[PDB]
Amino acid sequence: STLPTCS
Amino acid sequence: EDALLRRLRKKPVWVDEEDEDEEMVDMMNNRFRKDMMKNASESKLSKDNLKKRLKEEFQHAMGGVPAWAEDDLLQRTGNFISTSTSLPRGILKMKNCQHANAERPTVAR
Amino acid sequence: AEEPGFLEGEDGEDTAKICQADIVEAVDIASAAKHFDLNLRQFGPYRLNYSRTGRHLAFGGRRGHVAALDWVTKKL
Amino acid sequence: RFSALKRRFYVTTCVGKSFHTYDVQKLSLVAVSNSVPQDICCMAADGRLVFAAYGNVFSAFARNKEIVHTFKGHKAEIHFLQPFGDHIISVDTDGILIIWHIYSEEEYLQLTFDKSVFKISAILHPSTYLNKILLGSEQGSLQLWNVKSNKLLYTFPGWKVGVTALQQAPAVDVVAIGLMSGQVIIHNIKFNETLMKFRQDWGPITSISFRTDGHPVMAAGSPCGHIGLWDLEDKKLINQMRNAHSTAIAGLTFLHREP
Amino acid sequence: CTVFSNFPVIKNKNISHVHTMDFSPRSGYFALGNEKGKALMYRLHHYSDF
Amino acid sequence: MKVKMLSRNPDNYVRETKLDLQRVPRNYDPALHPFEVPREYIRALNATKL
Amino acid sequence: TSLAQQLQRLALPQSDASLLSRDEVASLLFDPKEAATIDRDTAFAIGCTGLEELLGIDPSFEQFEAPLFSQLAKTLERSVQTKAVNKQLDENISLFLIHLSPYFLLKPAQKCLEWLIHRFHIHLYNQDSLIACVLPYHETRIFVRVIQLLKINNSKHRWFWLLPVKQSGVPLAKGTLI
RNA sequence: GGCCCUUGCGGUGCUCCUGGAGCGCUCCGGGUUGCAGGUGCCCGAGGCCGA
Repeated sequence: STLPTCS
Repeated sequence: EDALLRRLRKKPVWVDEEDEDEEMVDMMNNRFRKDMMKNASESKLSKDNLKKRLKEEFQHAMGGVPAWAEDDLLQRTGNFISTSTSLPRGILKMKNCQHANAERPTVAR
Repeated sequence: AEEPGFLEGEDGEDTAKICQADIVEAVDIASAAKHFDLNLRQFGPYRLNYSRTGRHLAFGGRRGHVAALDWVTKKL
Repeated sequence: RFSALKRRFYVTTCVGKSFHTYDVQKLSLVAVSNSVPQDICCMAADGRLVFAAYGNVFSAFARNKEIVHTFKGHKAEIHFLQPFGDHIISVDTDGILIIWHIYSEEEYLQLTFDKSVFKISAILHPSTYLNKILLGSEQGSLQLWNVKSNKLLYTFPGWKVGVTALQQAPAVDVVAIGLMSGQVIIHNIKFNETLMKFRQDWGPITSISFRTDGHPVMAAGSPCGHIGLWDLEDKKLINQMRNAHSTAIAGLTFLHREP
Repeated sequence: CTVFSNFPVIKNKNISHVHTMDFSPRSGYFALGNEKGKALMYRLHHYSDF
Repeated sequence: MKVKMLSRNPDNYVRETKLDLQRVPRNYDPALHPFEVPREYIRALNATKL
Repeated sequence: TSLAQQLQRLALPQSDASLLSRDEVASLLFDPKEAATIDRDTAFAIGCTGLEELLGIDPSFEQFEAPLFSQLAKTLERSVQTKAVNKQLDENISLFLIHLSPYFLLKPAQKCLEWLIHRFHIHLYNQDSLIACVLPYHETRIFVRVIQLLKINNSKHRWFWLLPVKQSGVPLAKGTLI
């Protein structure tokens, strides 16, 4: 995973 | 060792743009990737370097690559033996039932 | 006639993270047999002493286990 | 579940309104979780935390005992849970798929799928794939997706039976697909070729696992409680395990690098 | 022309002396009478009709 | 990685036959043979006593 | 005694005691007391003579001249080389035993097997291949000797049911095999 | 009482959670570790015997 934390 | 051994002897259907684009992702400050560094310069590597690092960690964890990765009754599940119409020999299947003269008990022959 | 062993990484690998499982696979069957893990947790922590001649090993347990063994061959 | 700081395996089983954790070395109880008001419907684990779902709300358990994070916002029961790094994927019965950030509890992204066209029955995130999840349907179609870009990469026509199980094969690009007819299809998702097909005449394939200790062995579960061992190398049945459980098989897994 | 090896269970000790045996018309049942006034009956599972 | 560990050939270090005598490699390294002054003094003193 | 069981399970053929001492020697042809007084050159001579005799009978043995019956094979000792070399040696020895199996009743085959046992210790490293080679001749006494070379004392061993023919020195009966 | 390929009969090989006695793991955090005074311990064999 490499999704950003918020938005 | 290798010398002694010798003597003895397409295209993917889909593409993802963000994986194509050359962005660089921090192995530092990320717990799951901090265990995956090799040298101190690899604090933050690009997309292509991520791909080969992840794959080799997968293969080393799996222990390598399986060989299989690169009419008949044992490609289905079923039985082999069935009952015969004639009476089988050797062993007789029997179950005792209630006495014939159960309702009328007697002591004579 | 003999030469000391050596261990170097390649392409910037750090020797700290190289584990024992990797070494055993890349070393001959003779030295691979010398790595073993005896698991005796019933008795206490152990203190081990090798003989001056490296062939023998003796150890003692905190709860009172005493044993001496040849460790090259697995004989007690 | 593998653990950090302790080089051991732990297996978590649901028990009514709680769950129990046992070490696989000796099957000894190590923790008993706190109760939740409703019966748990789905469970997930990602090493650090244990996720449990009850009704339309699901919570995260820390130290295997006590809840630290709860996630509301669904109007239907949760049927699938997939931990994705620091984010969690929850799929509802009506067809809503939402990714939540665990710690901040905010709503990252939401997707809906038409119930008549595409009802999700299996979820899988293939290994070594960046931000990619594979979704199967009862209809029989498969869709590969990217969470970050929020786009459809590809659609697999699949088979008309419908997908009931998904598993990552011990390879970079190979998956094992279970079907309701009793057929397991081992497929390569990158170039779309079917390596092999196996068929069990026991009903839908509940779960599939792969042996990774150096022997190419595959096990697939059946609702009768039977287990079939298939030889991957020679494309044949090794042997069948009969009445492993009296009831239906819930989940079967080969331990990593173990027989 | 070989004898079944499992019929007479000598441990049970119920048969004792035998005087009469008979078979059902479709061989479903086997009957036996002894000296003690007990007409034993057994069923043969191979035959499913009386 | 490149690895090597010291691996003696047993046939070099072990005699071949019951008839043969044991082979003794010698190393003259001073680190292996310490105490050269006190060790030799005792041998000299023992020589005079003999 | 748990330490004893752990040590017994940890034992390996590579760390064998007879590897480090010459009090006892395993030999198909000689008594151990007599077999402990033979040099490597004599065993190599016997093996080469056996192979030369076998070459006249069957030509296809010539491919075994280089890997197993040469100077390189004489100097070779399996313990020092890696697992890959040992696997290659196991493959070559298995092929040679498959080729030897028909002629096992002849003396030259026994001489070649003697050389292989003396140099490579196939009785410790290649038990399965040797048993496969000798199995169709289980009524003969040379089969009894080949079994007697092995150590199958442990009751958990794969070949433990072959223990009586080792202890009593009699051929295996066909009924037990069936 | 029930047993129907049986036995008033016997044997084996693995599994079955240390009270203190496999501690330490959601997140957060660990970095600049920032010579008082001690003299111990051990050293007894004789039979209101039994065989």
